[PDB]
Amino acid sequence: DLDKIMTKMKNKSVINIDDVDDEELLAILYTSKQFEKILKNNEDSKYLENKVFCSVFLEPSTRTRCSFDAAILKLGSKVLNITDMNSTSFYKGETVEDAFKILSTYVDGIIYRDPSKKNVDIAVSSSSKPIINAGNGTGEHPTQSLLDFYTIHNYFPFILDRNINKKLNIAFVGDLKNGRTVHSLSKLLSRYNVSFNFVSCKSLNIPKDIVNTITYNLKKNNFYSDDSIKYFDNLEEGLEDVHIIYMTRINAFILSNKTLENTRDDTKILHPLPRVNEIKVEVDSNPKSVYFTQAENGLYVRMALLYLIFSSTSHPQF
Amino acid sequence: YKIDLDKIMTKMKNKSVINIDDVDDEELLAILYTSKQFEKILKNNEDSKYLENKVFCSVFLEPSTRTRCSFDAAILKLGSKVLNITDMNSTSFYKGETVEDAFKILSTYVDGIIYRDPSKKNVDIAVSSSSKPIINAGNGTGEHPTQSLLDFYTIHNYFPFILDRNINKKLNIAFVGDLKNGRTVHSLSKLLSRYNVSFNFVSCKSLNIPKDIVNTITYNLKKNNFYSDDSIKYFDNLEEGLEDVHIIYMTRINAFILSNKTLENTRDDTKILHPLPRVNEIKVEVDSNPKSVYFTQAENGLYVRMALLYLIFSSTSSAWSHPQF
Amino acid sequence: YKIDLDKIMTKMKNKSVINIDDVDDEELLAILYTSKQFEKILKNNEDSKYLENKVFCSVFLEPSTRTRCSFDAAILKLGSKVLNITDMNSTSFYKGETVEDAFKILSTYVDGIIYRDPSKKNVDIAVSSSSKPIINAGNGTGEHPTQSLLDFYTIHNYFPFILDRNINKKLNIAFVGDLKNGRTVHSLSKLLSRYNVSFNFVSCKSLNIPKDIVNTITYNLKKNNFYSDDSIKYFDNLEEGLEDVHIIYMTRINAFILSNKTLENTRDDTKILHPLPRVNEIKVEVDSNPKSVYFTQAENGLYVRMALLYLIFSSTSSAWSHPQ
Repeated sequence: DLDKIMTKMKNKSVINIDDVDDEELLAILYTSKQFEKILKNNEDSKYLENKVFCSVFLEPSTRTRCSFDAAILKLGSKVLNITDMNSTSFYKGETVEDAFKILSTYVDGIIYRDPSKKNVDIAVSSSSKPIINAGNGTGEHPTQSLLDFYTIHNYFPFILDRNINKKLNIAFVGDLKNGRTVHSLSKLLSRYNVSFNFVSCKSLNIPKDIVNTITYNLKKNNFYSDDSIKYFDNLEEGLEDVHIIYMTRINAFILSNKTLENTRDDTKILHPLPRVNEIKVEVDSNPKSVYFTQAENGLYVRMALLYLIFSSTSHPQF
Repeated sequence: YKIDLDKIMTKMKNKSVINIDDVDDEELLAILYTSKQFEKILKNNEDSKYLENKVFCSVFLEPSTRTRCSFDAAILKLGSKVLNITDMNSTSFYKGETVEDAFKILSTYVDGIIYRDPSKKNVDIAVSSSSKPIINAGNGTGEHPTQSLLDFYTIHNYFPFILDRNINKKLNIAFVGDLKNGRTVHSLSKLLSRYNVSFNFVSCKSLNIPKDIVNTITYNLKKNNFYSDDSIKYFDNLEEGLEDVHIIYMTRINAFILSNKTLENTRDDTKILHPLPRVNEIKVEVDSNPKSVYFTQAENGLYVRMALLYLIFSSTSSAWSHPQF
Repeated sequence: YKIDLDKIMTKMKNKSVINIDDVDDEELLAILYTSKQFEKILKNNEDSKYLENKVFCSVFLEPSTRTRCSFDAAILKLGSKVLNITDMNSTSFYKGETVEDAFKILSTYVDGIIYRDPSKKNVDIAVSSSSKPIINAGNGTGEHPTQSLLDFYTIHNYFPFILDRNINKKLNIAFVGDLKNGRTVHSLSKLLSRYNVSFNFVSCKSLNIPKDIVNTITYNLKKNNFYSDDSIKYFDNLEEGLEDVHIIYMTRINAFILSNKTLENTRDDTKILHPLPRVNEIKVEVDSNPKSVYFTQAENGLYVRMALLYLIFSSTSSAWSHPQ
């Protein structure tokens, strides 16, 4: 019931993946799929006109910012940008709370990216208007996990089912300590019937509190066992029986066509981007690679999220 | 409300607005009326699109994010479009090119230009060269007309009688802080002194109101028969300067820190304004005090700027197409 | 006017435009015809919204405010929308990322891309990686096709006969100043030489027109039987170089300063162009002279850019939807 879920999400701020529940997630997924079909069929995408947004980016993060802008513009709304400023140049001497108390009166909603975790929370408290977090220093990046989850769900729809007999097996590879995109998505995936392969060198292992959160979430739905979380030193073992391979930003963990020969046929490769050397260019020709479709999906998911949160009204329907 | 919005619009059509003196009595009434409409329309979540199909250029040659965001929002809420030139200082833009060339050209691409530049010289050269209207969004000589318009609009919301020029209804305003450098005070004083208004200048001796501003105020009060010896008063401290004042206006920059304690012996109806940002001048405790209106003041800039753009740049006025609640 | 705007549009649909050589005879007539419609529409304060619902990315990896503003204005006047990546140099954008990844991705969010980058390499890599059309707004090798298009459009307003390829109606143009580094001259020469044109290159010895440009002009003039020994002429000074020229084109940078005195012995009909900005290559007194058109030239960029975007990105047709 897309009406009901909208009434609940209307004017919601979205800071953290935990701010999205089961229903909200289904809504976001459903809506994202509609925007996807609409856009790929070159149909009218203007489901959210007459809104004016402010996009505040206090660190260089061009892709996420371009992607939200595009999402706003394709919806038919408008955006004012604060860009290419760091956290002190904006807030010349002014309090965060003043800056957002005021700014919030000029626009319908605010997209905020700031390395300071503190500032986003203060923003949420001061702002009379909804805020979407586009990334902060504690590694909260909800739209990134939403688009990651969306991508996985396109290939492995059964992840929604919470069916004891349909388990998804994911390998997370690389810098698991600093890869906050892993932490976020893990948190979301562990709400479902999922098994985790953490492939990493010892100093870049998944943090304990993330393992606890996963264990907690898997226990809550009766999907935790001794085989739920597994830890690997190398690719050949870690990649074994995994539906999804997720590579992190940063060696020993370089993805090639050779290292992919002993994966499942159905396995799909994701990477939040940009890649450097983590994935060899040869792999872009391999139909297992979906990281460019993954990046593309961020548009549909962000359109979806803005639509559900800010419509004051008609829903997208193919 | 009182007046012929069509006629005033024919007069304002394609007006540049550089200085508060560019706005007359009628124009002001128009701006006030229209600002009010945009306020109600926006607060009732109604369609704000009274000025579509316009393309603007916004040229900001100093960091002034709040004013720049507020004009952008105003343009976008009106349903028009904007190109930005931003985060550049005066020499990087005008790499070697003359100001007159830059604007002669820029002016052929767009319907109107919003210009902020520390150089007072440049804004004037812009006005001469541009084939298109220019709204000054602030320059070095302290001309900032939309700031005084929004200030006045705010005051008028609490004290509508200021418009009357009634010998018995006098508004008493205290301007507090750096009166020398506070160009927002100079501008707004110039506007206020067109009406029945009395001025308390609260300052330390080296940051006093300048003489030529006192002369302008005196000149404007005399012209409407509202000047007396009690019209302008000068204070050393808050307790005296705040005494019987409808409005307290705090300046950007100590001894003049506003607190709940210092506000106990003001009038009940007094309203507090500050152009912003504050740094210390007002204690955060004051935000809870219903006398504080500095956040509503900042908010009002949207409605006033929407108003000003609407009146200046509408090409397809008829009496029925105007905003009306 | 003369030609099938529908057909030319089907051909130009989703065309990238990197170089003046990417525009052919028909494409050119189309652009000229459409540019003229946008000119009349805009000057009569009519509805200019011939291309709504598009979203563009404008990527400018060097300061070039006037071109960038002119494209933005063109997009916005058309009724479309634009996201800007601006005031960044080539390495800050592409933090470490490959050009091909950046454009592969970016290209999935928007309908088209306007790209300015001092690196010639990057614009080509962009074109290969992008799933979407790209208009080059200027690069290091001096490819700037919308600048030549607007230059040519300006010339054609005063001297329409350049389109004709008529053996008896030859246009005589003087190019003046830094011919070595003035890439705008190189591009425009290349275009002009497709027609019945004669060239006066006015320059000091170290800033002469490059040989490979002279060869291209020669080659193009020969192909249409317009090459003779009088086709390309080289001058030391203004008085000789300005003699019987319909167009004077001044370049950015002395001995070659344009004044009302130096303009006395030109033709009555001669028109003065400059890509801009000037910095006293042209005395301000000349702005009052009706021979000066460099401000109209700059103005024309809006109409030409609106024209180019319209022809490339409108999907699709239609007989009744065209500007007229």
